[PDB]
Amino acid sequence: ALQLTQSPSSLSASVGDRITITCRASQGVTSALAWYRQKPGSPPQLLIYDASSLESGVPSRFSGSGSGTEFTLTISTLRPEDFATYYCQQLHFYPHTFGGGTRVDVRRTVAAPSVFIFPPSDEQLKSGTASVVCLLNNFYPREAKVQWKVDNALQSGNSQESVTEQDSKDSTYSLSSTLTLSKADYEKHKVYECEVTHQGLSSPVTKSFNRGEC
Amino acid sequence: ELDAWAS
Amino acid sequence: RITLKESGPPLVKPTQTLTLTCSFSGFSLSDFGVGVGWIRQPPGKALEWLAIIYSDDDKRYSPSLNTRLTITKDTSKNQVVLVMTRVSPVDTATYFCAHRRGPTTLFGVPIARGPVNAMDVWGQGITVTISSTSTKGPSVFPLAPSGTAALGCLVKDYFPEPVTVSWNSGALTSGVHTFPAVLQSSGLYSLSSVVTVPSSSLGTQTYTCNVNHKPSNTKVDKRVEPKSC
Repeated sequence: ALQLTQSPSSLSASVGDRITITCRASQGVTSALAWYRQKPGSPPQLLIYDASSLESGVPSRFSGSGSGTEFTLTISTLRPEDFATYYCQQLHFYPHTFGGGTRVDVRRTVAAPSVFIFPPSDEQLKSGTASVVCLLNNFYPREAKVQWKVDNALQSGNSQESVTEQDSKDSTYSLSSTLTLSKADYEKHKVYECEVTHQGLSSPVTKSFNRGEC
Repeated sequence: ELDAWAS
Repeated sequence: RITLKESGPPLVKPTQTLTLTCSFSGFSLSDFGVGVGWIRQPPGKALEWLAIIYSDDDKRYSPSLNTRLTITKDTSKNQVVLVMTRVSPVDTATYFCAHRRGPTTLFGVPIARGPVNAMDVWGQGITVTISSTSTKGPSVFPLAPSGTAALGCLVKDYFPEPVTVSWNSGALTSGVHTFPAVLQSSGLYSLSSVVTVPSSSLGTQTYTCNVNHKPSNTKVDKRVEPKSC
């Protein structure tokens, strides 16, 4: 169906900056487009309707323009409450559609993650399951990629990860990834590796250990 | 199709 | 002053039918061109449009979910209901209902359709989790390794949310990171809580994670230390 692509998906900014976010529709939607700001733990709030109209009670620093296939939302002077996620919505065609959102967070200096790998505890192994976790601590920007490897085989579909909200002190993020295997499979392999890619690392950092090695 | 208010 | 609020069951099992109610005030659904729509948001994901219903009772649905959705309005109770059938884990999300303005009118004549281009007022959203799981306390396992050293606790296989985690009965807060839980395919949640400390204090200070899962009356204190005695 019709597609709405927001750009950029993620954006670093500081209080006082002027930012603009774009939304492009795969087909013309005339001016039937709205912008919303969503703070964590709250519902989206309408900022701009009908492409450029300023919603009542919305601060003047917000404005939007464009028509057809290109739209932009701009915040003239960013304030602390603008750090949040923004969405555009098209209402010209059914079904109505939202964009993938664009995250706006507090900018700070690039910082590579400190990486740590944890083997499964013998306590867990006795219950029949093995969880291997990888920690990426205090890094920035948010985008990071974790790649699990077992005896050099790239793992796929057996890990899950979570990211903390931006730290209000150092403005960094932390990420936890858990590779889950049954005890039998765990025991049939030797080298468990967590490979990490991040803008702050000139090259991928790899942390690993050999099972049973003591 | 078109939205309720389209055209 | 328009306000909307979603109500429904916080937990539902796969294959079952989910019925969500949007109760609103400050507007009438029988007012001209007005509409009420439903939008969902899976944890950490983007907003997804579900359906909308108007005053004249015209209904529209997401093509992707069309067969499992029904939306109706009860004008007299100021409510709009959304029924989703055969739910599955992928339907776990926060569901929001929202108001859609009708065209501006002048002495009964619509003169501006501009305000219809948005969902202007939203409900707070209702969180719905879809799992077959029953209440179950977590299993806590140590996380070690170990100048910056890291240690933690893996709070695995519990249901439902939430679970609280603190360190050293609340005395340790610096360098602590309790990650949001992830819902496993098994239907149980799992989360890690770690802490970063100077590689020196490990030999001196002790680290204990205090885990509390009220739903099942499970409290655990697990002292974590660099392995090998």
